[PDB]
Amino acid sequence: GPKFPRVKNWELGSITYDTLCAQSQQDGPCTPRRCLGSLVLPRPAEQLLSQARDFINQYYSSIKRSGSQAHEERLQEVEAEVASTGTYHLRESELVFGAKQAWRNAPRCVGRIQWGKLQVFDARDCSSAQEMFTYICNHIKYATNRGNLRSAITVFPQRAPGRGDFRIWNSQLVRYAGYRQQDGSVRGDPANVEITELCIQHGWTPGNGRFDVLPLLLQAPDEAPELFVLPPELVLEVPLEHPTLEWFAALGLRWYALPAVSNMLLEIGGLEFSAAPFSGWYMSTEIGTRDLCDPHRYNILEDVAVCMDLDTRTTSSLWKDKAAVEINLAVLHSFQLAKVTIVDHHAATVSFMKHLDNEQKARGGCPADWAWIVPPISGSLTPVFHQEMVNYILSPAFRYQPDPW
Amino acid sequence: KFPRVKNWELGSITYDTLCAQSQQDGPCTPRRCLGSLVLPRPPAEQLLSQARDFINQYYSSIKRSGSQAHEERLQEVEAEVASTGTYHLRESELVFGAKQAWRNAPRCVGRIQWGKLQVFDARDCSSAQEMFTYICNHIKYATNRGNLRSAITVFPQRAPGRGDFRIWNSQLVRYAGYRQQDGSVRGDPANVEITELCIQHGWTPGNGRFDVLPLLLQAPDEAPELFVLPPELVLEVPLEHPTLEWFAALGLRWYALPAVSNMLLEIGGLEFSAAPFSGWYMSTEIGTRDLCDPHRYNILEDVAVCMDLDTRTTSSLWKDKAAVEINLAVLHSFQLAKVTIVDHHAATVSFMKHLDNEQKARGGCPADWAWIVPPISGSLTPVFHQEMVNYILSPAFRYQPDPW
Ligand code: HEM
Ligand code: HEM
Ligand SMILES: Cc1cc(N)nc(CCc2cncc(CCc3cc(C)nc(N)c3)c2)c1
Ligand SMILES: Cc1cc(N)nc(CCc2cncc(CCc3cc(C)nc(N)c3)c2)c1
Ligand SMILES: C[C@H](O)[C@H](O)[C@H]1CNc2nc(N)[nH]c(=O)c2N1
Ligand SMILES: C[C@H](O)[C@H](O)[C@H]1CNc2nc(N)[nH]c(=O)c2N1
Ligand SMILES: [Zn+2]
Repeated sequence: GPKFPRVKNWELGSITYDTLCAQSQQDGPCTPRRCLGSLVLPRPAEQLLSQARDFINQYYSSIKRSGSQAHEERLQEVEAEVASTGTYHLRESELVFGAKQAWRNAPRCVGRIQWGKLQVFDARDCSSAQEMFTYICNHIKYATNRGNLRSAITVFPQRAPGRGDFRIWNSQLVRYAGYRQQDGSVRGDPANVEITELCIQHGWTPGNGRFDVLPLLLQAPDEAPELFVLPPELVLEVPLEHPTLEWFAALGLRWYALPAVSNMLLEIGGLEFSAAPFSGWYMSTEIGTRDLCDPHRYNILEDVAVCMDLDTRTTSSLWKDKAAVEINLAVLHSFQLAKVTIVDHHAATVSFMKHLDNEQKARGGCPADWAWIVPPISGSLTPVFHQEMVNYILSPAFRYQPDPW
Repeated sequence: KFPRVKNWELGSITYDTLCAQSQQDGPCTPRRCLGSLVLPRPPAEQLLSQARDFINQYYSSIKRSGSQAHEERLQEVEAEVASTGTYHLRESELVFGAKQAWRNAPRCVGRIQWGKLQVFDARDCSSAQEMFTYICNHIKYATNRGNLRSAITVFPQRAPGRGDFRIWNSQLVRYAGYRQQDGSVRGDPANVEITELCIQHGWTPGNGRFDVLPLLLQAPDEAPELFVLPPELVLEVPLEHPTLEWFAALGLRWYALPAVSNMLLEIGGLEFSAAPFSGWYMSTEIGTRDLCDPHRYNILEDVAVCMDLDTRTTSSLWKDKAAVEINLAVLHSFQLAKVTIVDHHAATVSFMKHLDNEQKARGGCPADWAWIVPPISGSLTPVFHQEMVNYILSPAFRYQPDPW
């Protein structure tokens, strides 16, 4: 009967309708002719104002003051600001709300049961690259909390008309260098070849390891980016070992504790925050499956399977599956032993199912990208595999933005 | 306009131009994507144009596009629709249509085999009885003593004046599921409803976890009839593990032949409501979904306990360990019984080759990422990293409502 997407869980036979998708003001890549849902990158005053009015309504709804004189006065204040300057500015509590709502709105994130618990650092007074460094360092210390990780975001000044952006050039606050070798191969993380190359061009003295922590390249408006080395005591790392396979420790593998995205745009009511790094804690499959096993990343699957003495000559020995499970167990075990927050793909997906149910009650649906929510190993072993999902763009949002170079 | 399609492992890019040939809307809109939904929510002129398009596709395929044989076949079809409201396919067109429907099937990872398909014309079938004989010959043929051969059997098309020929079973071979006094199911929990129907239409039911179901076959406007498949026609494979001796003692088994029998085959406007097809299993179907899904045989915990794993916490990854052993047991057992099977690494590698063949041949390949990517070890296969466009081309297989 309902004129909204029916959504089914094929494990439990249960049914919901997504009414929240009606709140979407922005088109994705799909059409009735063809589905483009698996694509990683989907291809003035009037416009800003309507987006602003909409965000302010969302704000006043959330504090249950919708229709009030405080609501109408804020609306009038927002338009009067746009009337004289072309832009406007958020109140502190509006920014806190917008930031949380952007995380809550992110279809690709499985960790959203935590959305209401986000420390928002307001860094809109920041006026130099040096100050950005200070702010970022404070973020890392706060977020890392000696292993007891805490979600946080730091928000730098918003994009301004005819004035350069605040930009963090790194895609993450903590990433390993990738050194292009004389024989075409790569030492370190092949994902990070360009940023490593760019850091060196900008005066970094590079190391020669597989796990060299990259420095930050930070850009303040209309200035060239400046280079900043993170003090090693600030960057918590976990040496990797396996609970039963004694040789795994001898591989000298390690990963950083803090996953912190530094290259996304945070959009709130039309306003664009080009520098706004955020951090959580890892799901173990991100490190153990993607980072360590992708053929275009550290690519350690064969090495590990050779040590495990598997038949790597034939696919049907399932050497890849076996090695990947051990690497994942080793990631989980090492983080546990070191007392660094981590969550396995089972607990995370179970917690995402709970989140789905909370959002069904609270908002009548939850935008979710199936291909990204299902983990890269043991897919159908998790409850999210059997759960249908509707994907749409709500604002506030994190958006991908082109590399600044 | 034309979507850019990228492989994120290799950095390679293609453009899908095939998608402009779609005549049938899918479930997505610019406002929201519904591509993860399993099942989302004719007058002369309209059949005539699907008919012409299909005949055009066929003469193009044999490089006689524009010949007199092509002209006269278009005239035949028009003449037949214009007087009867419908028409009939020549066997050769049927053969071409069946293969093309498989080619066009976005959820199928086995499409590298698309050109190699045995097609049995069963359109001269007039009774549940005759249906049974055809199904039995299909099975004998497809099974081929473990050396599996892809096959389809096509029963008489839908006609406006009457009910459909239908196979009630969703697959030709499936295991009974008996709902038990204490709320649990013996056998396959996915087959409870179809098992109950078989009993209501007079089957004496077994009581094991692996009792092969009888077929319920329906000729137009007649009650469905029951037929037991002769035990010797149903090749089954007992499951053992290469290294774990106690696995054999789980008493696990599975049948060789995956044969879909509830799907509708659409060719050139015509609809074939009963058109069962089969190939061979990819091991993750049995090892992961059939045995490990919690609403199926759900054996994960039993296996994990046999392996003496810590079941008390998710972080020991006991589910992932056991699943892999279960999948390995399936591959080993099929190889030992000399029954055709393919693992998900081999299958996805061959699907990648298929995408490249179709790019050159047709300028695209419709594909449903969520179905192509295996249910375990997704990103360890190359399809994970491949962007895919999904859309409906005809000829096509379609879902249809259960006949009851
Ligand atoms: C608390 C623990 C958290 C967990 C376990 C988690 C988990 C994940 C995972 C597994 C992904 C996909 C990663 C990939 O495959 O590359 C992801 C993506 C994402 N996460 Fe979360 N996250 C957490 C916290 C956060 C926070 C605090 C934010 C923002 C405030 C956030 C926002 C996002 C966004 C925007 C994406 C998509 C990014 C992109 O498309 O590149 N997450 N998250
Ligand atoms: C030759 C060996 C074949 C292999 C290894 C194979 C593999 C697969 C797999 C793994 C699936 C998804 C199954 C699931 O998750 O339920 C599938 C679906 C499908 N296959 Fe293939 N297949 C083969 C042959 C065929 C043939 C001969 C046809 C038709 C002539 C066909 C048509 C289809 C269709 C229409 C689907 C979608 C089924 C649905 O929506 O329920 N396949 N195949
Ligand atoms: C806060 C947070 C927590 C967590 N557990 N994981 C993440 C993911 C970080 C991450 C790491 N590596 C890669 C990506 C994807 C980057 C990315 C790349 C492209 C091309 N498009 C996008 N939309 C996104 C994200 C973030
Ligand atoms: C020809 C062929 C070869 C092969 N290896 N596997 C198959 C899979 C058969 C198969 C088994 N169990 C379940 C399904 C899906 C059934 C199914 C169920 C529903 C509700 N909607 C759908 N679209 C499909 C298909 C077919
Ligand atoms: C082509 C495909 O969309 C792409 O590889 C996606 C699939 N799902 C993913 N899911 C997550 N969480 N992270 C990813 O990087 C990807 N990659
Ligand atoms: C909800 C989700 O789309 C559904 O569980 C799909 C996911 N991918 C699948 N892929 C295959 N091959 N077979 C399936 O049954 C499913 N199930
Ligand atoms: Zn879509």
